Amino acid sequence: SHRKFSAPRHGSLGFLPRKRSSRHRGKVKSFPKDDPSKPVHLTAFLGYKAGMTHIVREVDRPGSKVNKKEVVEAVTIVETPPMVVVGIVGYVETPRGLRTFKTVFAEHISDECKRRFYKNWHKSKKKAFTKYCKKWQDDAGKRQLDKDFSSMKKYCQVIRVLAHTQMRLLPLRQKKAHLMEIQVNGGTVAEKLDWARERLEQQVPVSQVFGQDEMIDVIGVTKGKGYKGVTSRWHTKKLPRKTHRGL
Amino acid sequence: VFRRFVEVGRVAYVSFGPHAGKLVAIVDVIDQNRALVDGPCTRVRRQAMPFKCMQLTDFILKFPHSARQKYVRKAWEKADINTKWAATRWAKKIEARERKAKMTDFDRYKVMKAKKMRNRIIKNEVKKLQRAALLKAS
Amino acid sequence: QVLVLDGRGHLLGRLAAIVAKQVLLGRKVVVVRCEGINISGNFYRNKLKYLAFLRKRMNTNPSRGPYHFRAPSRIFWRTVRGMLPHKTKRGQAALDRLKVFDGIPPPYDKKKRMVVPAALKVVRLKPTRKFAYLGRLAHEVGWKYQAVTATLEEKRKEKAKIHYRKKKQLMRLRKQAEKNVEKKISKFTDVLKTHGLLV
Amino acid sequence: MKTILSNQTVDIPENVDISLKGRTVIVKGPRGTLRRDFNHINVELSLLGKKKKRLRVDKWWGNRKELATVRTICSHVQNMIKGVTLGFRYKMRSVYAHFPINVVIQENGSLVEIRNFLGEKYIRRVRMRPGVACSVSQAQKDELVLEGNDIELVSNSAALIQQATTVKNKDIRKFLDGIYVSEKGTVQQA
Amino acid sequence: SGRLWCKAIFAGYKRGLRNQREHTALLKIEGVYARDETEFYLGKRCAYVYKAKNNTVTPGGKPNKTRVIWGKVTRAHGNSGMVRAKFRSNLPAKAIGHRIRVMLYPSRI
Amino acid sequence: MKASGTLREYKVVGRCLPTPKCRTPPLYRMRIFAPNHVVAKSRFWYFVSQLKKMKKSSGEIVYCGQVFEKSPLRVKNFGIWLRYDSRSGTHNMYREYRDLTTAGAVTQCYRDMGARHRARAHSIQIMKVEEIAASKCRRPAVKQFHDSKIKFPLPHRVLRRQHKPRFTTKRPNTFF
RNA sequence: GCGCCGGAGCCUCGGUUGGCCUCGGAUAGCCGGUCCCCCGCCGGGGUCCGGUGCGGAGAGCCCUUCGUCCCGGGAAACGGGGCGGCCGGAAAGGGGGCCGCCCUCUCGCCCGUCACGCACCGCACGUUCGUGGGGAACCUGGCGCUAAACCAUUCGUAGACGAC
RNA sequence: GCCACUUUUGGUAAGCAGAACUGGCGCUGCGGGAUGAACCGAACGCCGGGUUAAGGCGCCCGAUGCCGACGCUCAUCAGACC
RNA sequence: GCGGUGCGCCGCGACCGGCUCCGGGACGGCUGGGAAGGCCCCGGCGGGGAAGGUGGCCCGGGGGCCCCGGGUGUUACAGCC
Ligand SMILES: [Mg+2]
Ligand SMILES: [Mg+2]
Ligand SMILES: [Mg+2]
Ligand SMILES: [Mg+2]
Ligand SMILES: [Mg+2]
Ligand SMILES: [Mg+2]
Ligand SMILES: [Mg+2]
Ligand SMILES: [Mg+2]
Ligand SMILES: [Mg+2]
Ligand SMILES: [Mg+2]
Ligand SMILES: [Mg+2]
Ligand SMILES: [Mg+2]
Repeated sequence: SHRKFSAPRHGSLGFLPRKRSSRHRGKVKSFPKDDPSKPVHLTAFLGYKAGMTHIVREVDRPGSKVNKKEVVEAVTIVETPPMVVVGIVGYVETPRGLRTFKTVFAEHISDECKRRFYKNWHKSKKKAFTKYCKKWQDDAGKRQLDKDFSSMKKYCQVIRVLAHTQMRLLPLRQKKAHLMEIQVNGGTVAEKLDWARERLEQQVPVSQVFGQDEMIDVIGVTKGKGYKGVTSRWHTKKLPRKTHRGL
Repeated sequence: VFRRFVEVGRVAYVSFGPHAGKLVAIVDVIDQNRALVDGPCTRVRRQAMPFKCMQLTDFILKFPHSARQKYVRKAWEKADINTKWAATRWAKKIEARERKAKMTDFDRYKVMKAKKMRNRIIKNEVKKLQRAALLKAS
Repeated sequence: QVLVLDGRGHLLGRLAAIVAKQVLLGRKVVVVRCEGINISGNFYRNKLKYLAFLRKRMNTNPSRGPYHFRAPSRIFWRTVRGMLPHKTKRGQAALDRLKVFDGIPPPYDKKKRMVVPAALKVVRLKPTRKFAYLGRLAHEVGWKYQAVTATLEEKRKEKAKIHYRKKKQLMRLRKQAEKNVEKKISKFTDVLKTHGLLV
Repeated sequence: MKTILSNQTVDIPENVDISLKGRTVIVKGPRGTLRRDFNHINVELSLLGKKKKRLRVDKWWGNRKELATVRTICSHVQNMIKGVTLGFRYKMRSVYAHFPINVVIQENGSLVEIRNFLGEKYIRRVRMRPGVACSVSQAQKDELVLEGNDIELVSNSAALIQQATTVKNKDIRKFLDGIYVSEKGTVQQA
Repeated sequence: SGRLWCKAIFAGYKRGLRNQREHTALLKIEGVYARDETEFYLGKRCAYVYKAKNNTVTPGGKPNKTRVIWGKVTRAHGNSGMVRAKFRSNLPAKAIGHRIRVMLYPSRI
Repeated sequence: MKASGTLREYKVVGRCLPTPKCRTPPLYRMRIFAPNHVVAKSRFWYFVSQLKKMKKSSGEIVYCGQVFEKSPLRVKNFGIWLRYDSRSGTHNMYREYRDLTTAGAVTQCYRDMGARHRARAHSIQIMKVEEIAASKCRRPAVKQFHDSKIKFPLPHRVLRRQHKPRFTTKRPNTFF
C-alpha cells in the first residue's frame, strides 16, 4: 500500500556520501570560467575563521519596509594575511580531461611553506627542494627552466599559480602553511604567465583579489559533530514514548 | 553525373558468374534488374543476365533491340570490339593482374632481383634531385 | 601484428561484430576515432535508446548499478563486451586486446589506419535512410569533450596535410626521376611488365 | 514501383550566372550570390546547353516518396533565381485593437524591438537573419518590410516576429493582435 | 634461412553449442578464407609449439625447452575456409587463439 | 505445393477409368506449373477434383510431360489471371510480368505475391497465362520498358564482395 | 649501501617467426597534374590535361639473409660505414631529417668467371623480434647520493576504536 | 495421477473441474525450443570415422566471410519463428 | 641363413584391404524420335502485318554536318513477327 499522507523526504541525496572529508583544506572544484578580455587576477584566496559579531548599516532598497531604516546583521570575521606565491603549474586540455603539464617552483620558498612537505618536521633534516633550488643559480639550469615557460606558453590553456598562507602572522598553534593552486584568469596565456612569474616568491594581499560588496563563495569543511544518530543527522521524526527498542 | 548508360548495345565486362572475364553486349533490358545479353564474338551464348554481375565499358555498338545474333556479330566485328578491348587500359591491367598470378617461383625470383636494383637506381636518382632542388633553394 | 582500425563512417554493431571476432582470434585491435562511428536509424530514436539505457540504474545502489559510459570510445567498448564472453577468462583476455580511442592519439596518428568495407555506412545503408552520429549522441548525452577533441583533431588534420604534401612531392620527384632513368632501367622494367607489375 | 526516369528542366534567365559544384549550386546575378547544398537529396544536377541556359535535375530509379523531391529542387532553384534577380519583399502589418504596437528598428535593419503589445512592459527583441533588412515602410502607417535574397531567411525572420507577438491565456479569436504577414512579393519588379 | 610454415590460429575445438569434442581442433589458416582455397592444406602436418620449464630432448640437437604437440589437418570446416585437424594428444585450452604452425611437408604438388 | 526453385510448366492430360457406362471417357488437359512431375500430377488431381466428378482412384494420368517454352530468347510480356486467399476472403487478380519463359513469369508471380500479399503457394491458384503484346499491356511497372531508346545508368553501385578484402586502406568507391 | 654509464654466465615467465613513417574525404562522384589566371601567408579556386572497375592499385608498396674468394661487365662516385653542431615532439612528446671531421672503401647492389666452407650419409620443434620481461648473486671501472615514513609524546579545528 | 492434437460436458473464464481415442510425462537421458517434467527431433553399453533429424549459420556460438535471387517495410512504442 | 617373438624412448615412409568425403576425365539412352538457337539487310522466291517506327519527310532546340525530342508511315541507308 501507499503512504496515506504524502510528505517530502528528509535530507538531500545530492550530498550523499556523508563521510569525513578526505581534505582539511577546502578545495575549489571549479574556478570561474576564463575569458581573454579582462586583465589578469587571482580567483581564490585562503583565510581563517575568527568569529562572529554584529553590524549596523542603513539599507537602500526601494520597495521594502526597511528602505532608509537600519538593520542589524550577523557577520563573520575571516583573518586573511597576505599569501606568498611560491610556484606556478600549467594544464593542457586533453580528450581525457585536463592534465597537469609542468610545475615550476620559485627559488627561495619559506620554511613555513616547507613544513607542508613533511609529516614530521622535527625528525626530518629539512632537505626538500635543496637539489632543486640550485637550478636557479647556474646557466645550465636557467636556460632549462625558462625553456619550459616557453613550452608552457605553447601547450598550456590553464595556468594556475601556486600560493600559500603565511602562518607566522596568525595566533594559531599550527605553523604548517596551507598551500593552494589559484587559477589565474586574464588575457592570453603569455600575459597570464608573464604576469605570475614576477609574482613568484613574493606577496599577494587580499585587496587586489577581492573588493568590497562583491558576492563570493566560501569553500570549507563543516564543524565535525561525530558519529551521530539518524534523528540527529537526518532529522527524521522521533518515534513516540511507548516504543520498546528506542525511539 | 553519369557517363556509362545501360542501353541497347553497350558492351559490358562481367565481374563474376559463369561468364566471368568476357565482354558481352546488351540487347534488351528485360526487367529492372536483369537484362538480355549476348556476345557473338567472345563465346558467350544468348541469354538473360542480371545487372549485379556486369560492369559497363564505354563502348556502344549500334543494332536494334530485337536483332538476332547474326546481326549482333556484324555490328561487333564492324566496330572491331575485340582489339579495342585489348588496347584499353582496362584489359591491360586485368592481363597484368593475371600475369602476376601466373608467375612461377623462378619468375618471382627474377622479378625480385630486377626490382632490387631498379628501386636502388631510382632512389639514387631521387636523392640527387632532392639535394639539387635544395642547392637551387640555397 | 597490431591492427589499427579507423572509426569514421563505420556502423556501430556492424564494426563491433568483427572487432569481437578478430579479438577472439588473437589479433590485437586498436580502433581509433570512435567519434565518427555512426549508428543507423535516426538521431532521435538512437538518443531515446541511450536515455532508456540511462534509466536502467540499480534501485538500491546505483554505484553498483550499470556503469553507463558516456565517452564514444567506451560506448563502443561496452558494445564489444556485450558481444564477447566477458565472464570467462578468454573473454577477459580478449577485451585486453581491444584498445579504443576518442580521436586519434599520438601513438597512432602517424600510423596508417584500416577501413572495413563490410561494416561501413555507405555500403550497408541505402542512401535515403538517415543515420546518427555516435559523437553527437555521446556529447549531448553527457560526454564533456566534444569541442576539445574536435580542436585537437583539427590540429591533427592541418598537420597531416603538411605530411601529405611532402609525400606528393616525393612521388612527383620519383615519377620525374623515372623518365630520366628509363634509358638505363629499360631492361629492368621490361622484365617487370612481362610478369604483370608495371602495366 | 520504381520509375525509370524523372526530370524537370529550369530555364535560368539571361542575367543569372548559375554554376554547380558537384551537387551544390551557386546562383549569381544582380543582387548577390546564393549557395544551397543539396547533399541530402541524391539526384543528378546537370547544367546543359551552351550559353548555359538550363539546369536539369535527373532522378533515376525513384519511388514516389523520393520522386517528390524533383520539383522541390526546381522550386528551390527558382526561389534562388528570384531572390537574386528581384529579391524577396515580405510586407507585414501590425494589427492592434487598443494598444499601439510600437516597433523600432535597431542595428540598421538587424534587430526589431516590439513595444506596448497589449500594453505589456516586456519588450520583444527579435534578431533578424543574416541577409535580411527590416524596415518601417513610408507611405503606410504601420507596415514592416523585410527584404533580402534568401526566401527561407526572409520568411523565417517574418515568422519569428509574428510568433513574438502572440496572446497568452486568452481567446485568440477575439484578441486579434500582432504583426502578421500581409503581402509576399518581390523587392523590385518586372 | 627463412620461414617454412603457414600461420594458423587455434580457433576452438570441434563443438556443438552445448557440447565440445576435444579430439578435433578447429584451425583458422591465415590467407585461405574459402573452401575453394582450403583444397591445398588437406592432410598437411601441423604443430602446436610451446615453451615450458623443464628441458625436453630435441631431435637433432641439444636439449631445449621448446616442446610440441604434432597433428595433421583432416578436412575442411564450413564455408569460410576454417579447417579441422586432429592432434595425437588433444590440445589444451591454453592454446585458444594462439599460433599453430601448419607445415608444408606432406606435400601434394 | 511449395514453389521450390524455378517452376516448370507441364501439359498434363487425364481421364476417368473406362466403365461400361461410358467406355471411352473424354480426355482433359491442363497447364500445371510445378517443380516436378510428381507434384504436377498432384495439382492435376486437385484442380480436376474441383472441376469434374473425378478423383485419383477413379482416374488416370494419360500423359504427364513438360511443355518447353517455344521462344526463350525473346523478352515477352505475360498476363496472369489469379485467384488466392487472404486472411479473410478469396480474390481474383490480374498481374503482369516481363520475362523470357512462360514458367519464368509464373515463378516470378508466386514470388511476387508471396512478397506483396503474403500469399503462399498452396493458397495461390493460377488460371490463365497469356503472352501479351506490348499494346494490350496495362500495368505501368511493365509498360515503362516499352521504348526503343531505353536508357538508364546504374547510379549507386553498392559494394558486393565485402568480406573478401575485409580490412583495406581505401574507402570503397560507389560511382561507376 | 643506493642511483646512473660501459663484461661472462645462472634461474624463471613466456608469447612470437620481416616491415608498411599518417591527407582530408566524397559516394548521383573521386584521384593526380599543369599552372597560363585570380586573392591570401607556399595555400584556396577556375581553366585545361591525364586516369576512374581505381594501377600515384592494401588484388598494393618497401626489404629480401647461404658465406667468402679472385677476374671482367652494368650501376655508384655527389655514395658506403664511424665522431661534434642545426632543427622536427605535448592528446598518451620524435632512436628522424640536416651541417661539418681526422678516418675508411672500391667492399655492398645486378649480371657473369672461378672454386671452396662437416657433402654430418631421406626424417621433428630449424629460421627471428632476442642485448626479450622479471629475479638473485657474482665482475671491474668512471661520475654522482647521503632520506623519509610509521609507532611512542603532544595537539583537539578531529574523535567509538583506528583515522584526522 | 498429470499434460498434449482432435471430438466433448459444466463454467464469463482459468496454469479450473469432468469424459473419449491415441501419444507422452511419471519411470527418461540426449540435440533443438535462451530458460523449462509434457512441445519438435530422438529414446541411451564403452569408443573412433562418416552423415542426418528438429533447429540453425552477424558476434556471444559450431556453421552463409554465398560478390545468393525477387519484393515489401521507417516505426519520436519498428520488427523478429509451434 | 630361416622361423617365432619383440623394438628402451620418440618418430617417419611404403604398399594392400575395409569404411567414407571429394575432385578430374570419357561414353551412351530418352523426349515434341528434345525445345530453342548457329551458318548458307541474308538461306532462296513470291505474300502479309504492326511498333517498343529504321530510313526518309516535316516541326521544334543544342548546335557545328552531328546529337536530341515530337509527328507521319511499313521496309528505305535498321531490324522484328
Ligand atoms: Mg502519494
Ligand atoms: Mg511496550
Ligand atoms: Mg479566461
Ligand atoms: Mg623459437
Ligand atoms: Mg482436467
Ligand atoms: Mg485438481
Ligand atoms: Mg515405459
Ligand atoms: Mg522423454
Ligand atoms: Mg523462448
Ligand atoms: Mg507430431
Ligand atoms: Mg560421432
Ligand atoms: Mg543459436
